[PDB]
Amino acid sequence: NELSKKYLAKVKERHELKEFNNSISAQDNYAKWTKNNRKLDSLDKEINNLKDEIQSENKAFQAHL
Amino acid sequence: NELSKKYLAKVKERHELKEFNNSISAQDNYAKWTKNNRKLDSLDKEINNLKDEIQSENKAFQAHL
Amino acid sequence: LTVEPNLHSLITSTTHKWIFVGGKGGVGKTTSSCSIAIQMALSQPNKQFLLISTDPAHNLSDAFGEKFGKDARKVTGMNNLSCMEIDPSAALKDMNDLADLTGSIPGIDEALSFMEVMKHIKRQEQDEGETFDTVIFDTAPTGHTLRFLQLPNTLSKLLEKFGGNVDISGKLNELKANVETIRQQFTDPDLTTFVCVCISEFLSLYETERLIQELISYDMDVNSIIVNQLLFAENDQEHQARWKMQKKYLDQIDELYEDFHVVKMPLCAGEIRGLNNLTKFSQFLNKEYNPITDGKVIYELE
Amino acid sequence: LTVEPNLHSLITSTTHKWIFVGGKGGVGKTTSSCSIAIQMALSQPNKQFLLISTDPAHNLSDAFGEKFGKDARKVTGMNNLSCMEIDPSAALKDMNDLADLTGSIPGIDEALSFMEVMKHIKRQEQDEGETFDTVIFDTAPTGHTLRFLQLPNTLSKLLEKFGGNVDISGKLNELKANVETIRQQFTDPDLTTFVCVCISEFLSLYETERLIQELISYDMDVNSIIVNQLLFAENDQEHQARWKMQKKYLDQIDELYEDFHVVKMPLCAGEIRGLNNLTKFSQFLNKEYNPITDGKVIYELE
Ligand SMILES: Nc1ncnc2c1ncn2[C@@H]1O[C@H](COP(=O)(O)OP(=O)(O)O)[C@@H](O)[C@H]1O
Ligand SMILES: Nc1ncnc2c1ncn2[C@@H]1O[C@H](COP(=O)(O)OP(=O)(O)O)[C@@H](O)[C@H]1O
Repeated sequence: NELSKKYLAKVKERHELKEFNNSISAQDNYAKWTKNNRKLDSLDKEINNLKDEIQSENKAFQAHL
Repeated sequence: NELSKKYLAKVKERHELKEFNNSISAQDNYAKWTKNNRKLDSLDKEINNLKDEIQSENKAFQAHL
Repeated sequence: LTVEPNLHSLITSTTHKWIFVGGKGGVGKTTSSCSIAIQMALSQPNKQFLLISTDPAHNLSDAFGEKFGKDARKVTGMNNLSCMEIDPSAALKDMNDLADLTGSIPGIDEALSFMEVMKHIKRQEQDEGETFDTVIFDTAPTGHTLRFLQLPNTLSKLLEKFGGNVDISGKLNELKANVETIRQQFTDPDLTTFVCVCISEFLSLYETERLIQELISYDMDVNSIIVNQLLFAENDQEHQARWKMQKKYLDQIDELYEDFHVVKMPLCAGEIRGLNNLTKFSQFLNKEYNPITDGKVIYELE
Repeated sequence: LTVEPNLHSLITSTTHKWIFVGGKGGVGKTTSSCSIAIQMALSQPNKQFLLISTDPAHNLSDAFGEKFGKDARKVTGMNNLSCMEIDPSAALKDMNDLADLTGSIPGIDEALSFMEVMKHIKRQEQDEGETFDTVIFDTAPTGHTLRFLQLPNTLSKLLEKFGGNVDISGKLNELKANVETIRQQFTDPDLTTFVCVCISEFLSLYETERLIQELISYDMDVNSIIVNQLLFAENDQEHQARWKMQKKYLDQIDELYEDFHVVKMPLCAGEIRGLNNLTKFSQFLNKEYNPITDGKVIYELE
């Protein structure tokens, strides 16, 4: 319920945000543009955290009968 | 006569040039300044070549009785 | 027997197939990259072109005011210039979900990413059955995008004296090929070349000097420098402290690179966006800009 | 309850001991680096200062018109500001005539080079029996000069799961100390801080945004941005297209960083060299520049 509803919500959200950022002048809206970017850089890691959260729980059930 | 007169001539020349470059406005004489630099970048390697020329002739006399 | 201060020679060339455009700092790499394309695309109607960008901020889309994606579209208002925006860093990151020996070897990640680009291109020429005679690279803003050219020589300096614990030493010899087949090409002054953009201020002249050196080592052909955003303040309709300095450096650059095609572009009032202006501005890459006569064309841009 | 658009808070501070100054592109890092020093040196006569530079082109010597070397000299015309120009890359290259595990580990070379600097400093405070209360770093123009701050955390992510074939795993644990003792300091918003220089154009605002992020990760305190080379063209004695754009970005930056000390400097006619001008220009870091009233002081500079 975690390694799924999470790994998606975000990857999805990120994916959703990514396309939006590509609908604004990084030039006329540098303000917003960079804000969004900063965000994506965040999701980019917590998704890369759930990628190890989901991988530690595997090397776990198999190292423990 | 080589691994000495060479390894010096240059290291020396370089050393000599280095101090000179530090006597001119990298700003008012960018022309000359960068020329000299390009040069030093050359000596910087052939000196690093004689550093292996002198080191291959050691691993040589000792690998060959 | 001096060298023409413009890119005509290049825009006229029929031999080249690869042209790289780059320069750090906000000096107009993008603007120049687009300019060389359009200019190349207008001067040779027969040939089909491709202007590609790796930048994630999708700059070419900003430059033309159109939405170019991963699919080689054609510029609206053109006939042989097509733009393609792709992000290799992301692509190469999916077929990698280890690279341990990549971070270990300086130059791998690049080669990889590059080839990931070429692929996306030959793929476009298949589903589109359309062959590109020349491609223009809007080199990434930061990072040494094309450092892999040394990959060959370096992979040799760690084989005769260095070691599926060996299926690694195989798909690696297989690479020192893809790369050397390529490097051999880019190292051919007739097929590929690099154009450096730069603003005429100190720190920028340095960087571009650095770069030129970097390309020299790689044995890539560096022959042209386009100095962008110049003032020529004295030729305005009426009365400047910066132009005094710029002029200063300009003289220096002419003296430093005597065999180079040093192009001087003007700093227009406001953005240079869209085909209509880009084309209008780009022509100064072919026939050099004359502050006197052409003083007006730089005020037609918005 | 807004934040003051200037560095007064910093120049007034008595707590700080370390202040880093940096920014790519020819935007005035050097000029700013000198300015913060002089300003800091004049506002606190009791304290003794040190402005150091790693750049090989010897920029501080260019900025003041004096010949500062490896020996901490005092600025002629000053009393508590001393400049020191050193090249670590060369130094660390002599006691290395292997580092194989350096290129292998990202961040080693830096830490090393840094410590090579600190040394040359404590050495100056010994033969000179003169203690520096605050030092200012003219961060290297290219390269991540201070990336070693991650060295600790990374050296741990390769110890519990990784291995005189072991005298290496010793003089290494000995380092993950020197670095963490340090990192702990620089990561103290009261002792050390970073000031970013930037020109108000797109590509430059990007880079500085990048950088700010980089410093954020390192857990370094980034609080101030000095936007240099502004026009304020409308306040001249009489009639500009660039100022329109700059103004554009300025508004954006104020909106992006609301809690930041955003300082706006003016673009004077010609160089800003030597103590007399540097001091004159620097005061606009303390009391913000007013285009109206202070429009003249920017024409006293050469
Ligand atoms: N010669 C010029 N004169 C006036 N404005 C220019 C000129 N060249 C570029 N620009 C401006 O700069 C912007 C493009 O900057 P850009 O080329 O993307 O910097 P970079 O190449 O480093 O990415 C455009 O919006 C345009 O308004
Ligand atoms: N605000 C300014 N107005 C006018 N000229 C400036 C200003 N700031 C810096 N300069 C000029 O730029 C030069 C210093 O550039 P520099 O600070 O060394 O670029 P960087 O910091 O990237 O090394 C000086 O010679 C000076 O003439």
